[PDB]
Amino acid sequence: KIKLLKAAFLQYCRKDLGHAQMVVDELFSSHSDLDSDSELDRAVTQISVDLMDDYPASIILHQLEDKMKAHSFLMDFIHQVGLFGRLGSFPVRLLLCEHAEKLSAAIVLKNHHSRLSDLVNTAILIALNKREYEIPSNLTPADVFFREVSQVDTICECLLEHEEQVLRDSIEWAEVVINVNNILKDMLQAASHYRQNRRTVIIRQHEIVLKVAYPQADSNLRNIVTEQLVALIDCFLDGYVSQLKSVDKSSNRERYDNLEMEYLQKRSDLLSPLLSLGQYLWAASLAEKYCDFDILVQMCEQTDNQSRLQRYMTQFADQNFSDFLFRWYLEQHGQLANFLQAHEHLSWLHEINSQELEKAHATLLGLANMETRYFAKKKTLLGLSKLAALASDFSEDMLQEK
Amino acid sequence: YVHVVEFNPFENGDSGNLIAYGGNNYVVIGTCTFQEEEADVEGIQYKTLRTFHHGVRVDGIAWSPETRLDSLPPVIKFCTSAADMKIRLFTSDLQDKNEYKVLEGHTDFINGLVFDPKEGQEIASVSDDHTCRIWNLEGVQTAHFVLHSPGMSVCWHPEETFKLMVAEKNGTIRFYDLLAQQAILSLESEQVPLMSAHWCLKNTFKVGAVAGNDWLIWDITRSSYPQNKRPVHMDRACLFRWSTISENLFATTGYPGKMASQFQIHHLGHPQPILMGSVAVGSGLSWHRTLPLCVIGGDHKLLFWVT
Amino acid sequence: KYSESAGGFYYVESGKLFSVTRNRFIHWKTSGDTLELMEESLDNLLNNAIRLKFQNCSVLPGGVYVSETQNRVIILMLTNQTVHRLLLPHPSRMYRSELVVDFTDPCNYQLIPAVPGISPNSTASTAWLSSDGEALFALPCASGGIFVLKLPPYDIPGMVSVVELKRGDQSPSDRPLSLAVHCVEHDAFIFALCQDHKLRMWSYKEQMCLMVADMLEYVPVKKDLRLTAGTGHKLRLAYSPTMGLYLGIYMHAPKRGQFCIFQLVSTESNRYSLDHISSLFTSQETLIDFALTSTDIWALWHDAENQTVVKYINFEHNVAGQWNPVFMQPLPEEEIVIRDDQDPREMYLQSLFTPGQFTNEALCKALQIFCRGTERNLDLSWSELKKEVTLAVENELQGSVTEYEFSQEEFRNLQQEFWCKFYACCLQYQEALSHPLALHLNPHTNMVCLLKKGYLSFLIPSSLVDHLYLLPARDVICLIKCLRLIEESVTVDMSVIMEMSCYNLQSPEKAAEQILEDMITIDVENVMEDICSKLQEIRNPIHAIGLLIREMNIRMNLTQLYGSNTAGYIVCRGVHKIASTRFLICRDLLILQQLLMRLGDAVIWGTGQLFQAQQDLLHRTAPLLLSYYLIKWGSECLATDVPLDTLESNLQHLSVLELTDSGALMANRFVSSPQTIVELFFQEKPEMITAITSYLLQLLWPSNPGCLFLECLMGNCQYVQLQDYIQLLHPWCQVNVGSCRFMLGRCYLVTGEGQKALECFCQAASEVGKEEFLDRLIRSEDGEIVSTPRLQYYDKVLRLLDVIGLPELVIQLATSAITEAGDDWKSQATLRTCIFKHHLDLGHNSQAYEALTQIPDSSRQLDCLRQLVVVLCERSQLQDLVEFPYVNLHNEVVGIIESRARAVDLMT
Repeated sequence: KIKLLKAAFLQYCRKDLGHAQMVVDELFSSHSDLDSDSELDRAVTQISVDLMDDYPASIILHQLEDKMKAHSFLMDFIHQVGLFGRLGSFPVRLLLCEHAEKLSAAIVLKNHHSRLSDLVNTAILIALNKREYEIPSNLTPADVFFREVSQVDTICECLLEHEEQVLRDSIEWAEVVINVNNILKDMLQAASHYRQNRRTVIIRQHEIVLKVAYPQADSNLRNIVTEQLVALIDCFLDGYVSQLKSVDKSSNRERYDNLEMEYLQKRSDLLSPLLSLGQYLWAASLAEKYCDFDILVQMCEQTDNQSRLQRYMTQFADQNFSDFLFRWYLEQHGQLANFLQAHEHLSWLHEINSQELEKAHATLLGLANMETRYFAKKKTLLGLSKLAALASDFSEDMLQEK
Repeated sequence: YVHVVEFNPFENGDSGNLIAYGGNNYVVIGTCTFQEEEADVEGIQYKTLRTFHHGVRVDGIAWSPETRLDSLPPVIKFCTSAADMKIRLFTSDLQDKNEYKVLEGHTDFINGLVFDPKEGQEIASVSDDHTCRIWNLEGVQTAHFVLHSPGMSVCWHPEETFKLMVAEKNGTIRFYDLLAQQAILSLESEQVPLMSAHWCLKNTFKVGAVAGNDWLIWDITRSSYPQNKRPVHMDRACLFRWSTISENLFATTGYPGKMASQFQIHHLGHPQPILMGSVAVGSGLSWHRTLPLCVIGGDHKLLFWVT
Repeated sequence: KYSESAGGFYYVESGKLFSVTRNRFIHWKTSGDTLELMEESLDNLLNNAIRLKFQNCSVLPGGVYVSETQNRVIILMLTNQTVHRLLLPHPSRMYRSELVVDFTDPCNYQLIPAVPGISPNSTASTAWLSSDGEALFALPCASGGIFVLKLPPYDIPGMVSVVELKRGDQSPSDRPLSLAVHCVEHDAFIFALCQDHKLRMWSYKEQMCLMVADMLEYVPVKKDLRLTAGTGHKLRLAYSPTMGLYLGIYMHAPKRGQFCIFQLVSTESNRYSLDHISSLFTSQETLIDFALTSTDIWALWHDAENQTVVKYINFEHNVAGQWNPVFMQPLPEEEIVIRDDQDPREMYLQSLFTPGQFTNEALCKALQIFCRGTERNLDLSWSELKKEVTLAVENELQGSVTEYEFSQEEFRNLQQEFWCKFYACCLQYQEALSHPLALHLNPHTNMVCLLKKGYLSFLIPSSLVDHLYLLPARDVICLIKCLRLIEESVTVDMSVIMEMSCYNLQSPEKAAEQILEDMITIDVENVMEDICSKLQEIRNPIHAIGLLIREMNIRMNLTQLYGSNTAGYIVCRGVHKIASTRFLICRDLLILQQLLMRLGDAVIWGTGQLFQAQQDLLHRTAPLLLSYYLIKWGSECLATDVPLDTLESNLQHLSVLELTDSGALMANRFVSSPQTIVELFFQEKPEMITAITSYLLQLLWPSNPGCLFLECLMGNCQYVQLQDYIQLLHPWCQVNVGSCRFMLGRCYLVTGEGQKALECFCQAASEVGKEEFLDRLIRSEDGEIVSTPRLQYYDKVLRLLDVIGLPELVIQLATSAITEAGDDWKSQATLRTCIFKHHLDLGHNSQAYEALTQIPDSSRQLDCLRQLVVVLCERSQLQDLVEFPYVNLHNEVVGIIESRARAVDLMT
């Protein structure tokens, strides 16, 4: 209730100077509590989340640095006493502290690069949610916006999309769409770089990836090369986040894991189709970031004349040839693609080219046995099988049997 | 609600491409045809045939095995649920309503309904008034039967008209019969509320999900195999088993903090697989008869993704 | 190891009270392998169980090693010849908080005299016999020595100088059997009885015997030519009690059984040091303990067959404590398999959890039934205990099969046999562990408290229902007894059917002539004529029954409040028992009324009771049915799940909300999925007066309060927790209450069922509201200077759908509200504007141009038309908005063109 939150928050302020008074409050609370992992464990997590969210919401840089410095000291005092668990994530609202730290790290990076468009976007996002106070404080929202970083990131795409309609896109107008993408990438990288030292968010990235692809068809080569890096860096982070979210739940409930796998595979195939018309250097980076979706790599290594790429991507993997053959059978460079696809039915030529007389003879015999609607074709297949068996250097008994 | 005619394409084999979508007005009907387009993306397109009229909100949908298709005419017989706490079961042809549905006998709000086909028209409903209605329409008028048992999701067993299943709101799964009354009664997780308890496609198992992502399987053909796993998120719309794989089930969800809903595919032995993941809330979902396409009904449209 | 795990060697219960501010501080303690202590006062809400581990349990002489001073918490024990001294604050610091940290020295064990096997072992400890109870402590050896240890504290907290002071004799005949302690005019006056039948009064100042009295009680008396040597020696127990300023003593006198009542008044003067003006009473002997209180002497007895017998002797020259005790009634050998409660383990669990007497016995039985894995007390929480027991019982009974099927007949028999074996084991494990020990009274609460062995109980007088259910101008007695005897002879299936029929008669009731046709399925023959012949030979019957029922509506006098744990649990148990008794009485009355006026589905057999012969019983059956429903709801409600812990003053203090180990550990008030009954007792001697009296008056009242108490209780419980049981409580309640529909809608919306919540809110939107649940709709309906039936709710739903993000549902609601306009008032423009806004926000079809041209042709509302045109132009509809504007008027089109042409911002 309200008595536990007012008591747990008072002991954290006095723990920075002493330790004997804060250790007596946890031992008595652990004995007075019900000590149950059903409903009693959710009461401590709800108070901890409220105490952690209040520290981040209280000199714009100094105020943001003080909250980030005070939030890190609260995690050590709770871990030294314990507070040995109390996990209450579930849906929407241990992961709460990480999310709060990521939000505090992403909110501090946006304040250092304050510009004319960023301030206008922040004001438009603050005015669209609620009303601001008329008594000075022209910021207009810092403590109330740092705790909810998902609202500022989702509303940033609406401000740039409104100005792009009246921009007549033209040279100087293309920099405004790249400045927001660079800021978004820098804010997303800060939340991912801080974790290693321990529906609304994906829509803003999916819309940005689609809007950045339309502006590359009427811009300079340098601008198109610079705008494609932010989209690739965002896609590599989104794929990593999806893999981390999917690898955190398994064993039981296989239906959810099977449903999420299809959604994760469909999102990677759509982004690889839009990037195939531009530079081919992003495919290797995407494959190194996310070790999945080999159909895109197999198509990139087949559409061009890079014969060594298919072998390099197969010798440094795990069971890549079996997947490449299955992808080729289900679909210079043209000759290599035809030889890779020739595995079933018409495989005698491939077996003869790959030095396999016995395999070619077996394939010809199988084709002649399966065929039953062309006497000329059945005779030609039998003749080819006989020629392959005569040319093969096998045993005398096998040759006589053939 | 959105549910395809899985029984018509199995126990009969006629109207397999029919898909009912009950909304606030009435219930629309769709057709799933296999056109060209692309075989790697989706080789099954959805075509809106006709839409019937009623005037009341339909909370559920359950087709029977008496549906046929002759030339352009199509006789259907599905059991829905009116908004006035009732379980209607009319039989219209194509788009015109040839018969009405006099549903009266539910004391509280209904929760689930089903329809079977043995000697005429057997329908089993379940309300919140601790009563399990069993309407049977034979040749001599009809026969009403009520039993003091709480239900939430009643479903008949496959290839067994004399057996049925009923899942209570407190976590009790009773398997009653039409002659020996109740026979067995199971119980899953009693600490949280239950969702549903439907059988598998092999007509020999009974999978029961809960509201707190607590699923339990009890296959009788696997020498009494009692598996129990847990999903990723909570399943508000229970779960839907596959028509070919008995160890596979799909359960939708809805994260309100990220404004994105995902449908994880639960499987015994496999890992967490989320093939479906839209940015909107899903009202219902149903698998096709080919075990490859998923007809997920949203709040304003209906998608058809193929895995 | 199962029978020697729990039991307890003795039981001690202290309790001091100040004569300045009336400070109450009561606490209970238990013995056994570890020193346990729990807070069980009656004043101070949040408590916790304390368990102090020892080295050798409680090695002493027998029932000693149990002393407590007036301060909290000063305790003194003696285990393995080692006197201990625990000083901590278990009343408003350690026990009041949930912390388990202590930065002070509480334990301070010391050895005053040489207490050993070959030297002088103690036999009776009495720390309150000296002056300072928190410093000095007297002890009595078996050889007649009365030692003391005055441990006065110095300047530093912890160190103390113990003053060794002993006064031994030289013979074994001066050994004290039981010493007493009392304070008279702020002076320590100890009174002990030696083994040589000599009552010696010792003082704490001079440390010597001040008075001495001789008592001849050792000569060989003969009764009916039978020489009996009076050498009766009891094991510990108590032979001297106290109340305030005087003390009492009694002698068993061999095997006579007459006891005594020698209450000696010890005045503090210089001419009468000891005076006794009392002989002996005719009551039984106190083999356990005896607590005297002014004129009432509460005695406790215990036999050799683990059977206790409490009896009160109030010396008031009028009436004493006449009370009869009940034995063990086995009610688990009857099989039942009807409707309502199906399955097999659920009914057994519900029958076992309806008792509320065994705690560790069930856990011990479950651990012993599951071999190869018997651990310790690792259960902790009681929420998963039932699931673990069910999983252990389901994995032990193998189901026999046959020919591709499952033999249910053998499985049911095996389950019944397992349940019977578990019940027998639970009854055998609790019969040898639940027995009396001692009894102590408190001066602050002034209530007769009892202390057993692991089961804290209390003594209360017999009420009206308890005296009427015992089957023991003066009528309405024989008929009620016959009705109760006829109702008690029914089977379990008939009772289950009656309960299932009464549970479904809450909302859609049908109280008519249908109970006689349903209660006649018990194959009754010669049982109805005998009742009819007795009912037909009575003059005034209904008029007497109504007067007897009115004299019984309970009414309270001076209402009070409380706030504890054990007292609250006892009050809840008493309220549940009273509700069960009331439900049984109502069922018996209904059965009697159905058997008397059964008619028989005939006109000639029914016209005899409707020919103006009596005064009917419509309102008599309606209040009886309401009371029966309330009693059934109270019996269905358990006793945990409280609400708030706001202890104010009189008739305002609430009970403890939590006071448990965790959320899943049902220790006092934690389980909320199957309880919700403690809040009604907390929001409304103190089980005798007036916590139970207020609850009884609130449950018996109907038209005086104006509303149902169940709806108010549900609304008060929904504000805290118990969200899982709220959906089950709202579905079985009446629909006649105004707040019941709102509570049901809130429970349906908080659980996820949006359709049920919408259906419940749409059916109540045409009447009144539920504060913020319909204040906006009420304001919107009042702003139109009218009262819409189905238009205001539709407009509110459309506004809520448009303000969220929907477009088709809001447009449909606006169209429905515009079509259903039965008011025909001047405020019809609000619906038209909403419909136009919905059509402009959605679009899709070309029907949006019809409303814009109609709203602008009736009045001067061009702003809505301009907004709709702007929305249609911004929604990418250049090829559709040009053709839709030609079908409207010319003036409106010209105005729209003039409003759209005024654009000072040119973009792409």
